[PDB]
Amino acid sequence: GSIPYLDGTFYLNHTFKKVSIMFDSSVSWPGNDRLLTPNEFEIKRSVDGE
Amino acid sequence: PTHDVTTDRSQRLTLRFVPVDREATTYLYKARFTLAVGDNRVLDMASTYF
Amino acid sequence: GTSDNSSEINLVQQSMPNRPNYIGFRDNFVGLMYYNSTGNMGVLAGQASQ
Repeated sequence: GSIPYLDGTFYLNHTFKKVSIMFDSSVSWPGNDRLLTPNEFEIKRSVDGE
Repeated sequence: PTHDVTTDRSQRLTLRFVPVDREATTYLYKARFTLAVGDNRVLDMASTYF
Repeated sequence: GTSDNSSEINLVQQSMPNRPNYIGFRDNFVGLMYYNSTGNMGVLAGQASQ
């Protein structure tokens, strides 16, 4: 069947939750306080969100 | 551009504001907030939403 | 026997006391207020900047 790797037919990017970036274990790259969540990127906050 | 486009200090990008006072009539809801545009930053009113 | 209606056999009846069971709050009230849970955290934001 179709190979998402090399023809651009991705369909599983809806199963990510949180992406965390750290430069040599320093403060996270996304910035100082650029995000509503304190120190990471939040996706698919599905379980519960106030 | 690199020189003077965006800050390097700590700043949020999205701010939530809880109502200072609220009035729930039988057919109304009167919520009153206090926008706080701190110094050295400008807010475009099109971004705000309830 | 099996039935509990009064009878000569049912006169023989030995009953140990119920097993003791204490109920009360936990120490230092643990578990009474949500802690270190991302679902419902709790805040101490300043009024102005929120």
